[PDB]
Amino acid sequence: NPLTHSTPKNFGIGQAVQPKRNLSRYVKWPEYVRVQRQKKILSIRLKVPPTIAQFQYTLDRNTAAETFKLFNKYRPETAAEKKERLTKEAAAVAEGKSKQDASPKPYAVKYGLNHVVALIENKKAKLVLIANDVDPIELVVFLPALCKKMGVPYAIVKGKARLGTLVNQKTSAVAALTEVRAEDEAALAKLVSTIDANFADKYDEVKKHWGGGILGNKAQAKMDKRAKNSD
Amino acid sequence: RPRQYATVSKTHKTVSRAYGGSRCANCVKERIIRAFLIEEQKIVKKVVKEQTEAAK
Amino acid sequence: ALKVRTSATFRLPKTLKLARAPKYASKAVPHYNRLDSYKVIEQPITSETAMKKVEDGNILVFQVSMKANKYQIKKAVKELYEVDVLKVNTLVRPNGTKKAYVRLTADYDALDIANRIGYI
Amino acid sequence: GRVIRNQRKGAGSIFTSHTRLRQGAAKLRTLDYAERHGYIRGIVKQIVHDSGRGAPLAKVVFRDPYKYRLREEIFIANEGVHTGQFIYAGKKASLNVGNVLPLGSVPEGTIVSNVEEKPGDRGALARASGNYVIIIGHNPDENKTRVRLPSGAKKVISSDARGVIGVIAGGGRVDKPLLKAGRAFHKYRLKRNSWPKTRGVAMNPVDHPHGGGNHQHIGKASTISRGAVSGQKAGLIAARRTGLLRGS
RNA sequence: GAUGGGGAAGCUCCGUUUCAAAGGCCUGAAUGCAGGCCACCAUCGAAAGGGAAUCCGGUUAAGAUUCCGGAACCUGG
RNA sequence: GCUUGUGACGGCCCGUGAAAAUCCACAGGAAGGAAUAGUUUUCAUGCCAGGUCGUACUGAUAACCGCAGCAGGUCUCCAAG
RNA sequence: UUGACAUUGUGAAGAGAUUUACUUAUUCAAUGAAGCGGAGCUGGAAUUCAUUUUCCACGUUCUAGCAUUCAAGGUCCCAUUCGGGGCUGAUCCGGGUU
Ligand SMILES: NC[C@@H]1O[C@H](O[C@H]2[C@@H](O)[C@H](O[C@@H]3[C@@H](O)[C@H](N)C[C@H](N)[C@H]3O[C@H]3O[C@H](CO)[C@@H](O)[C@H](O)[C@H]3N)O[C@@H]2CO)[C@H](N)[C@@H](O)[C@@H]1O
Ligand SMILES: NC[C@@H]1O[C@H](O[C@H]2[C@@H](O)[C@H](O[C@@H]3[C@@H](O)[C@H](N)C[C@H](N)[C@H]3O[C@H]3O[C@H](CO)[C@@H](O)[C@H](O)[C@H]3N)O[C@@H]2CO)[C@H](N)[C@@H](O)[C@@H]1O
Ligand SMILES: NC[C@@H]1O[C@H](O[C@H]2[C@@H](O)[C@H](O[C@@H]3[C@@H](O)[C@H](N)C[C@H](N)[C@H]3O[C@H]3O[C@H](CO)[C@@H](O)[C@H](O)[C@H]3N)O[C@@H]2CO)[C@H](N)[C@@H](O)[C@@H]1O
Ligand SMILES: [Mg+2]
Ligand SMILES: [Mg+2]
Ligand SMILES: [Mg+2]
Ligand SMILES: [Mg+2]
Ligand SMILES: [Mg+2]
Ligand SMILES: [Mg+2]
Ligand SMILES: [Mg+2]
Ligand SMILES: [Mg+2]
Ligand SMILES: [Mg+2]
Ligand SMILES: [Mg+2]
Ligand SMILES: [Mg+2]
Ligand SMILES: [Mg+2]
Ligand SMILES: [Mg+2]
Ligand SMILES: [Mg+2]
Ligand SMILES: [Mg+2]
Ligand SMILES: [Mg+2]
Ligand SMILES: [Mg+2]
Ligand SMILES: [Mg+2]
Ligand SMILES: [Mg+2]
Ligand SMILES: [Mg+2]
Ligand SMILES: [Mg+2]
Ligand SMILES: [Mg+2]
Ligand SMILES: [Mg+2]
Ligand SMILES: [Mg+2]
Ligand SMILES: [Mg+2]
Ligand SMILES: [Mg+2]
Ligand SMILES: [Mg+2]
Ligand SMILES: [Mg+2]
Ligand SMILES: [Mg+2]
Ligand SMILES: [Mg+2]
Ligand SMILES: [Mg+2]
Ligand SMILES: [Mg+2]
Ligand SMILES: [Mg+2]
Ligand SMILES: [Mg+2]
Ligand SMILES: [Mg+2]
Ligand SMILES: [Mg+2]
Ligand SMILES: [Mg+2]
Ligand SMILES: [Mg+2]
Repeated sequence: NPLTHSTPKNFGIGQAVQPKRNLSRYVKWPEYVRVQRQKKILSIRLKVPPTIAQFQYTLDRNTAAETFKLFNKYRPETAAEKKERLTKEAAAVAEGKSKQDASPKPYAVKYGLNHVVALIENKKAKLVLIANDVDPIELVVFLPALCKKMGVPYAIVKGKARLGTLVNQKTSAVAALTEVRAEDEAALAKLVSTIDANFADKYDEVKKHWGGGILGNKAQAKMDKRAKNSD
Repeated sequence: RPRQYATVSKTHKTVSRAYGGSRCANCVKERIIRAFLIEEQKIVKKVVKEQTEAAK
Repeated sequence: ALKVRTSATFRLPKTLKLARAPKYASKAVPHYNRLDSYKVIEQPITSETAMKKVEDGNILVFQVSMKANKYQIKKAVKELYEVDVLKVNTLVRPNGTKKAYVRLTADYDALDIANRIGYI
Repeated sequence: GRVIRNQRKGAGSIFTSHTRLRQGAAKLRTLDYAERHGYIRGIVKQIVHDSGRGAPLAKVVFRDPYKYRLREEIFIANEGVHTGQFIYAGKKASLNVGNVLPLGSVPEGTIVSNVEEKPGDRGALARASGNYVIIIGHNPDENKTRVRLPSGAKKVISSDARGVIGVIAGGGRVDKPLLKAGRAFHKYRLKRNSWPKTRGVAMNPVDHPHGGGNHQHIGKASTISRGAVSGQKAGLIAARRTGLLRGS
């Protein structure tokens, strides 16, 4: 107010040193940063074979977080949870109670790879959760072709580390349960039939179709404005 | 000699004017003038090119 | 979300740089003071020439540790013989031993303190 | 045999360029937002002589677009460029001696120097004293000019590549006879040690294929193949033809 | 001539700002957090190159622009 | 007049004739700033201290190299009638 | 030096009893990896199926000045003694540095 003036800078070629701007796209990034971004793009380009590209079909957080909520009440025995069941029942049953009958039968989410596979081979499990992010990817990709042939309904899910927190660890890869609770028989077969929708029965369609492509930004707007506009 | 200038009073190392050391006299005199003439002619050029902006 | 990168030049983020908690020392016991005052000034130089400098120049000529600089000398010359040291000039004799020319201030007599150390 | 003289040069050592008293490298301004879209102004602060180069250099200050500092550039003075003049640099820049422009941005017939072979390499062609390249035509497709180089061969480069308007100073320098051994001595004292040159036909057979003696003669064809091997290549190397031509 | 590095079976070779996350200042809140700028760059390489600053007189068998007497100056507090 | 330094200049080049440490200066205006006082340590004066290695002598028809106290070889300063 | 095989992926025509698609491997160049790629703002003519209808512009050129303090101005919050924060100033969208 008029002890002052309004003095706009010209901010244009030949004058007025440019203002600070967000160069976040232009930054020369550390090498390790470069690769992890560029390893994506490389896999985004090319052509993904079907059995690799059969992933990236994931569970929407709707079905996901509800499936997870079922699994989440089944958490396997934990650190202090094993102190009770052991030092009590291994005491109260020492010379006294019945062998293996002194503690209740458990229900848990049954984790580990050669664990989970052996089950799926022997038809002892119902719901399988195979995470999308596993390097190597060979640790998994055989299962969606195996889980179909063995008739066990399976779900490709987000969160290799998300399935882990369910099981007490940092990371999981496969997480699959077996028995459940007599009351929860509803939700499971509700999950099974709605999970058979995306990847169980629709899976044989996923195979025939491949993946890949994705010209990416600057090449996209080049091909669109070429063929689809004028050329 | 160069480092002897840190042993000497500032009324040596300069004289009283804009650019006391550095540029000399007629060059600081010519400095002032040439600034003023372009600053004026700036204003003139803004307006003469803002008037052929207006009436057309 | 995002972040405002004002510069495109990336730099290494700063990090705590914890101090050191050894858990077993290094040395058993610290070394006792090597080059103490009874080391520094080694021995008098009694030659007839340096002697003439005592009774005239008011200077005490001493062989000294080759490892002892002009400070250590002056500190150890004061401490041992209890005198004020004006100035100190050190050379290294041909044989590889340091000779110190230690001048006593006006408050003292170098010849007195000389044969107070018992050479004259 | 021995290792002939022309092999020993690739090892550096004696044969490296004498660089001490030179100015910096002579390079254009970096190709940036400024020159690519608009233009930019800078004063040529001084021209000046660069050792072992017969083509005076012009030192052009600029103001840093992205920070408050001065940025000095080393340009090859174009004959008529002068201390105090304002050099303008970019695609929007005018057509005047001393200005650097994209090549497609000039009409054909325009003559230019220090011209980039590919955009933003900060100049290659026609840097020597008294050299220029004439734009002989343009293209709608693929940002191509086409130009005739001082050697006379025409080369098609990118219309985004730059060049400075004019022909380098240093005039007719090679008209004046060297006149003296010493004048050629100081010529190369500031360049590189190729001088003087002992004739291979004057050496012993160990030192040079020519070096056969008992008379002074080369003894076998002085025209060597292209597929020839290092140590055999001396004389007329790929020579298409030989002898006095008189070809205008 | 080290260093990310890239060669070479290897002794080692190339490289000196390079296809690297390459830091170290001044301030307040006795010392960490909050300020904040600034950041292409180990080191070795001159007793004739660059360079902070001393002179005279006296003195020894043998040292002195070094000691002594007197008069100064420079850097750092 | 000799040596030598400096001032002002003239000529020579297809030769136009080091670098870095270091030092002062300018532009800028972030900032702190007075009245019974607060300001400045580029003005004067006053206080204290300055480590380490070298330092002798020859430097040549005898002190270096050339088997040697060798008519050889080995960079430089001062220069009376 | 020439051929082959392997690094070696994705496409299209048109030919025998060979021309040219695409970018992600690899190869070169520049930078203190600043302004790329698409869309939109405003100004003029395109003009009458009076609109989606495309083109064009969209910060610096008498001068050997000056150009730096997260920006002045404007527009919001805080109790603001004095400074202090958000957005504008400087369009948006992609993070493919060119
Ligand atoms: N190759 C050396 C080059 O020197 C250049 O530097 C140029 C100048 O900056 C430098 O000038 C120096 C100056 O630095 C120094 N502080 C003072 C000195 N009198 C000047 O010297 C120069 O100018 C004077 C006067 O015009 C002449 O008498 C002298 O011959 C000339 N060399 O001398 C060069 C010009 O002769 C650049 N630093 C660079 O291109 C490169 O290092
Ligand atoms: N003196 C100025 C001119 O010099 C040139 O004459 C010289 C050259 O033309 C001729 O060829 C010389 C060659 O001998 C010498 N060894 C090297 C020199 N580069 C050559 O020059 C030659 O090659 C250069 C590129 O290198 C070309 O640009 C040039 O057209 C060509 N004549 O050698 C002549 C001298 O011996 C002009 N042709 C002539 O008309 C005129 O005298
Ligand atoms: N240069 C201005 C004048 O210099 C005169 O003195 C100068 C001359 O005596 C002498 O200058 C010579 C000059 O005579 C002769 N005709 C040309 C020569 N280039 C100059 O030399 C000078 O410049 C060259 C660069 O070219 C520098 O490398 C050199 O160090 C410098 N002395 O060196 C002095 C310093 O430049 C006087 N001081 C006076 O007349 C005036 O100040
Ligand atoms: Mg298919
Ligand atoms: Mg003055
Ligand atoms: Mg000493
Ligand atoms: Mg002795
Ligand atoms: Mg040989
Ligand atoms: Mg060189
Ligand atoms: Mg020679
Ligand atoms: Mg010849
Ligand atoms: Mg010859
Ligand atoms: Mg012969
Ligand atoms: Mg031969
Ligand atoms: Mg012969
Ligand atoms: Mg012969
Ligand atoms: Mg003969
Ligand atoms: Mg002959
Ligand atoms: Mg002949
Ligand atoms: Mg032959
Ligand atoms: Mg090395
Ligand atoms: Mg590199
Ligand atoms: Mg700390
Ligand atoms: Mg020196
Ligand atoms: Mg003597
Ligand atoms: Mg004295
Ligand atoms: Mg006389
Ligand atoms: Mg020279
Ligand atoms: Mg000064
Ligand atoms: Mg000032
Ligand atoms: Mg001496
Ligand atoms: Mg001596
Ligand atoms: Mg002598
Ligand atoms: Mg002799
Ligand atoms: Mg001898
Ligand atoms: Mg003789
Ligand atoms: Mg002799
Ligand atoms: Mg001689
Ligand atoms: Mg081959
Ligand atoms: Mg082939
Ligand atoms: Mg092939």
